[PDB]
Amino acid sequence: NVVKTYDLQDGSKVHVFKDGKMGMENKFGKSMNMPEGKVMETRDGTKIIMKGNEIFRLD
Amino acid sequence: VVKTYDLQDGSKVHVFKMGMENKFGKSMNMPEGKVMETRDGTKIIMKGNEIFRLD
Ligand SMILES: [Cu+2]
Ligand SMILES: [Cu+2]
Ligand SMILES: [Cu+]
Repeated sequence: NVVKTYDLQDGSKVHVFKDGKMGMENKFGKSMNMPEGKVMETRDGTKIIMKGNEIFRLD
Repeated sequence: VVKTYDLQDGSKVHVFKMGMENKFGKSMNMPEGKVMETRDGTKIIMKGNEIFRLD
């Protein structure tokens, strides 16, 4: 049910699900609370930020 | 002006430096951390003087 996963530099992951929803886990894979309005760097060199329960990606 | 986002509320975002313009053409600061909808049916938000676009 995961359509996409952002692999973040600090070891955490954000899963985007088929249902529209979004989940985050730390480097150990335990669930995290998702920050809002906080820029997060991916391992493939992009930046994302979460807001209003949506993901925005650097332009 | 290198890039222009046309917004729903009638205003514009320019990247030249970055700034906004109301419907009347009056320039204004670029609102940080605030989501905005483009006439082309996408959403943007700016942070630390960078534009992020709905993924
Ligand atoms: Cu997982
Ligand atoms: Cu202009
Ligand atoms: Cu999130």
